[PDB]
Amino acid sequence: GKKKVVDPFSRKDWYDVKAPNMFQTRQIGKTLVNRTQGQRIASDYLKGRVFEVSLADLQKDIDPERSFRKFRLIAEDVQDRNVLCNFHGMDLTTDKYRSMVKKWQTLIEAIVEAKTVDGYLLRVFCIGFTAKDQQSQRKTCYAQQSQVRKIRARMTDIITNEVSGADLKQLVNKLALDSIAKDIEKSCQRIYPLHDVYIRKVKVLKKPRFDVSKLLELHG
Amino acid sequence: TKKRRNGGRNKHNRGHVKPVRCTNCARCVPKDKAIKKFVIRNIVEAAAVRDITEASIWDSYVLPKLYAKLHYCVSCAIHSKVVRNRSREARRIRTPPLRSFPKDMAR
Amino acid sequence: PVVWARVMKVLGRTGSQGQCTQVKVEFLGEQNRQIIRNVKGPVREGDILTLLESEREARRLR
Amino acid sequence: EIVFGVAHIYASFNDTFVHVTDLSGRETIARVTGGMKVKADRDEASPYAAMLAAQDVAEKCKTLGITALHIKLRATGGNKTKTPGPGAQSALRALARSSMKIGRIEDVTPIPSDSTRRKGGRRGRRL
Amino acid sequence: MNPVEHPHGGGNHQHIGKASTVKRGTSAGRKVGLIAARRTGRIRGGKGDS
RNA sequence: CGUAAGACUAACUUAAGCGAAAGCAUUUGCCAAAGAUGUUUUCAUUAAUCAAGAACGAAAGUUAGAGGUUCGAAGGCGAUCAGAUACCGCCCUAGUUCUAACCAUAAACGAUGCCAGCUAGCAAUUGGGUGUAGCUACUUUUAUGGCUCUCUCAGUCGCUUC
Repeated sequence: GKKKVVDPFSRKDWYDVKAPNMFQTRQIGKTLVNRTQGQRIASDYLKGRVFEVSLADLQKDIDPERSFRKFRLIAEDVQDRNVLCNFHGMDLTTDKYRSMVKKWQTLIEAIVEAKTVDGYLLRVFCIGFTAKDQQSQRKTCYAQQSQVRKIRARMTDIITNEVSGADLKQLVNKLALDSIAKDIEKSCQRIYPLHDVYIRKVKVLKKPRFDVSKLLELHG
Repeated sequence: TKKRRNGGRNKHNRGHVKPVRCTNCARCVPKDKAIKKFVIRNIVEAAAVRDITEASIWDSYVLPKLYAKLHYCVSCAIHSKVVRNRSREARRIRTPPLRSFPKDMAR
Repeated sequence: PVVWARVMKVLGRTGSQGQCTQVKVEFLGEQNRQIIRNVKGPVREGDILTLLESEREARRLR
Repeated sequence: EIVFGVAHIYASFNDTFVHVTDLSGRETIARVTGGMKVKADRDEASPYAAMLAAQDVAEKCKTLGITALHIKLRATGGNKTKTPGPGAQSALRALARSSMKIGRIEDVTPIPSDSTRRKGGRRGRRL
Repeated sequence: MNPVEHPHGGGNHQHIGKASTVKRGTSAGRKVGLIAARRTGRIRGGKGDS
């Protein structure tokens, strides 16, 4: 017994999404939700919103050179017309991952799991390559498949020292610097001279609790 | 008679090797007996690019590229003219030529 | 509508001989945005046509 | 002054879905695809149907007033063609010429880590 | 059996004579054969429910 | 945005590698085995090849369970066509999947049996060894790692003509 008349956008209120105290700027963009009712509350048709946004759009480089690093935010709470959009992961753009795979080199992966001091059980994807040291006219520079398993050992122990690392206010600030990618690089060059290391994916498969006492210093 | 010393390609020290699927044909032809095209393409033709860089808010926004690999049936790559009917002395040439142009197949 | 259209080059008779000799049309307000049309009709340099649609590009130049 | 949409161009063969949404994609504006404009079953692929039915969305996103937006090209590859069709970015020159501020262009077709089995059967598409 | 002792019993030739799928609330001593059967025949298909 | 299920392991992927052959690709652990290189180790002809006989043997097919997404012979429809039990298009069944058995065939091909000696160029690479203060990452240079050319084994590819 609804029978909406005409222009259902007329009953739709615009809500501007926000950002936490993680790095920088607050407002990111606006979304639009239906009007509140006793069956269709606007405050709970809205916390299942995952919001997709880059990082160089949010670290505010006017010349965006970190523009290959999307990281999603999950809308979590509705407050003061502007939803809060807590952290949901750290992806990476399609045409940066797909643009680094030219054959003649070695892809090494490390799909690792660890959780912080607070139980955001996140899964990290350390992706590297091998680099032809110049003066070599060979076209391959391929690894030794136990050289691969020795650095894949080394990529899984440092980032599981970083992740158990005073929950995301430290951790996303590390990948906003790529501070693991400058220490996953200089450590493994005792094993092999490694190419561009891209962390490429973070899922946040588990979320501990809502509990806004831990959100007010994170958003305020 | 044996028309090629390769036969298809690369079947040495394997016995038998995995097949992939054709693109236009959707066959099931070997991975090594396959016309492969690692196609890199600009998304926006590079002739309507000035229409898009007008609307770019940022530093003219250098454009991403399209990446794919075109596994081809042999009878459906001759048909789409990736390869054609070489001469019996030109049959033997593999690496030449690149040697054509600037970036092809985009256009 | 009567949107201006000056020419740059006349080509081979594509369109499988409708003598559809294509062209790279130049406009007035700019000199760089201007781009291909595939016209019908014999063209000398300096044909100041006026075209309806400035959105068709017909990207099969030969 | 930056409000953002997402165009979601599903640039398939024999259709084109110019279906802009809000930023999270749960809320859709102006569902216009290339099929709802011409009806002859075989010019739905054409770049002219992607020409007019892309800036056909550009008026109806100005009913709510979203200046800037993002693009998401889709191919439609799963176990399938994995590259956008004919009327792919003719629906991109349609948008930027129609007074829009377009910065983000991304190929968000996803690609499998290997396909289940595709249609056709080992010698597929004879004739 | 004989037509006294069963719905299916009875004929000269030995047959059910009427449908063996009966309604749910058909209420004994009629509820014989297939009790409220959603479908019959051999399954040619995969309907494990997982 | 999800939850769930079964499959398949892309791109990296090569004129690379392993394996008796059929075959083999997500990490990680554990298990047993293999070539090769190295070796002023050990034994001392133990080796070569093979009727009969044994072990393995793609796919399909068969049994008996567990599964049952995708695909899909058969079947059922729609076109095309003079005809169309076909090609093309739709839902699909046996099958593909896993287990425990059977079967023993493939263009199972390099249409080329195995061990052995000889006979040539040229370039690449897989693996191991050894001189390059050749470079080179930095605990300080060194120890290593990466490559560089220079050798060297077993080769495998490639091309040129006896």
